[PDB]
Amino acid sequence: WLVLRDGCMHCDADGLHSLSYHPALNAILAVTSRGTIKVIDGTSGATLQASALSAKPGGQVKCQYISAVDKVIFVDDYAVGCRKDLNGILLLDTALQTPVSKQDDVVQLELPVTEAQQLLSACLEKVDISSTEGYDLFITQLKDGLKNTSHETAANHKVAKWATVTFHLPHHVLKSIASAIVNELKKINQNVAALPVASSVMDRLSYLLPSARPELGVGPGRSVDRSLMYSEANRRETFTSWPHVGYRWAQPDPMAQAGFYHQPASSGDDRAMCFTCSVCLVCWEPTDEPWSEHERHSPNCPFVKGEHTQNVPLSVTLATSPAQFPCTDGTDRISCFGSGSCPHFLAAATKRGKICIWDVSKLMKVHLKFEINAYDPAIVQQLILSGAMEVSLDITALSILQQNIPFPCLLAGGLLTYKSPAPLVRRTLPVLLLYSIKESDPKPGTLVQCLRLPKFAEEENLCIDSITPCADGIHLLVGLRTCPSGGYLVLYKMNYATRIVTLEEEPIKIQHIKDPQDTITSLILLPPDILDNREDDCTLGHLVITTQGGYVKILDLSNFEILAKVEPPKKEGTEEQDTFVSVIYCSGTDRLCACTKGGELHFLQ
Repeated sequence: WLVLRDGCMHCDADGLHSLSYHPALNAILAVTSRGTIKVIDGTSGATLQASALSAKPGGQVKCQYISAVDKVIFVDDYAVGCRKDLNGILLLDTALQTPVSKQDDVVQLELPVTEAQQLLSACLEKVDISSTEGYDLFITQLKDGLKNTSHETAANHKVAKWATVTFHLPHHVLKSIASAIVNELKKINQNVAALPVASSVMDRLSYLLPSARPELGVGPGRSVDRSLMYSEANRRETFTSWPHVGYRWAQPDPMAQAGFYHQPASSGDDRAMCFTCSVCLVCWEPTDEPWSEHERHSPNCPFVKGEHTQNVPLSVTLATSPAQFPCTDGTDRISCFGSGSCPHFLAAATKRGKICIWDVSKLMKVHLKFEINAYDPAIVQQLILSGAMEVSLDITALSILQQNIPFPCLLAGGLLTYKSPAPLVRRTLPVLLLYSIKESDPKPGTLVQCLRLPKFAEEENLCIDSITPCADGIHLLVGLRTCPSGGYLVLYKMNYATRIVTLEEEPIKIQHIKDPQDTITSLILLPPDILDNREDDCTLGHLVITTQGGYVKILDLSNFEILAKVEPPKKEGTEEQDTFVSVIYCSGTDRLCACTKGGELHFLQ
C-alpha cells in the first residue's frame, strides 16, 4: 500500500458543519451555510458550472448521505425534500428553493437538460407557440443563458448543463404557458413527448397552492373530477382494502406501481379495469403480474414501449406529497440532529416543538392532534424511583433504532434544557418518553428498561450529535461532540437470544480513558475486511483518532491496540497548520476525504 504525493488545489474553505455526497448525477452536493456552489476542475481546471443560483439565501443547506441504499434526503429550513424523480435522481441547484407563501415569491425552476431541452423543442422545433403570453420572455431567458455559456462552449457543454438559466420568471407567465400547452396537447389528445412535461407543470401549478388544492374523492358512489388525474396519486390512494395482497406476485407496492385504482366493494373482487381503453377484464391471479398483465391486455400502453407520454411511475407518483408548516415562529433552537444509515425510517428531527413521522410504505394522512399536559407524573416517578418546580416537555428528536405489557419502548432520548441552582445540586438525567405507535389489540408508552449513560459520560454532559448503528447491527455506536487518548465512551450489550425481545441485566465493560482533553469528535466504523492489510487478508469496527498535533494513530477497536503512527505534513509557503477537517464515508468513492481550511488536497493511494 504505497503512498505518494502529487499536488494540492483549493477546493472548499467556506466552513463545514455536515458532510454529504451526491452519487446520482456525479455533481457533488455542497453543504454550505449560505447555499452557494463552487466546483473547480483539478486536472485541466476547466469550469463546469458558473452560476450563483440563490432564490432565498440564508438557509442552512443540510443534506445527509445515507449510504445504506445510496440515497440523499435534502433538508431545508422549512420542510423535508424527498426528491425521488424518475430513476431516483436528485436536485442540486434547488438547495435554496423553498415552498412558496404567495405568488410574489421568486422560484428557481432549474429543470435539468432533459426537460428544459424538451420545452425548447416544444417551443421552437416541435411546436411553434410564439403567439402565447410570456413566450418571448422565457425564450429570451433561455437564449441569454445560452449566449452566456457560448464563451465557455468551446471547452465543454457541462457549463450549459449546470450553469442553467435563472428560471425566476413570474408565476403568471408560467401559468399562461402551461395553460396554452395543456390546451393544445389536450384538445387533439396528442400523446407527444411534451405531454408529461405539460402534465407535470400543470400539476405543480395546481398543487403548489394550498388555497387552490381541492379535496380527495375517496368513497364508493362518489364522483372524481377528471382534471386532477394528471397525477397517479389519486389512483394509488384507493388501494385501502385490496384483498388479493396474499397473492404470490400481487404484492401491494408492485401492484400499486402499475397505476390502477380499486374501489373497496364486495362485487368485482378480482375484476380488472385499466385506463388505456377501459376494457372490462377479470381474473386477477397470483401469477398475473400487474405489469405483465398490463402488457398482455394493453400493449399500446406507453409504459410498454418506453415512450414518455403520461409517464408517472411509483417514484413520481409518491414524490408529490404536500407539506405543512409546523410553526410560524420556531423559536426553539437547532443544535444537532441526523438521520443515520437507516433510510427506511425518515429522521428529520424538527426541534421546533412538533415532530410528525409519516411511513414511507403507507400513504400520507392526517393522524392526530393533541396538546401535552405539563403535569405528567411519569418523569417524577422515574426520578424518585432512581433514589416551585415547573416541568415541561420540548420535543427535539425522534430516533428509531433496531437490529403489549410492557409496551414496546426504545432508547429514544431528548435534550432536556432545564437549569437548577447548585439545598439542591444540579443534575442531568436522560429520560425516555414515547407515544402510542399502535394499540396492542394499559397506558401506552410504559417503559420496560432504561439504559443509563456512564458516570463520566453524564459528568461532562456530552450530547449525542448523531446516531450511527454498527455494521454488524448487534451493538450500538453513539456519537458525541464537544461545543467550543480516546476520551469518554459508552460500551454495553443487548440480548437477542430469547424468543421475545429482552435486555441484558449486567454491563460487560465500560471504557474510561483518563484523557478527556482529546475526546473523539467524529469517528467511523468499518468491517474487519477493509482498512488493514492483515485485516484484509483475514465486527465492532476500527477506531482511528485524530490529534490536534496532526499525528495519525491507527488503532483497532476490537482490542484498543496501537498499530502505526503517521506524522502530519508541512504546509507550503506558510507555517499555518494544514489540518484535515472533512471525514465521512462515501459509498460512491469509498475513500477517506480530507479537505483543509487553507485550501489544500492530498490523495492517499
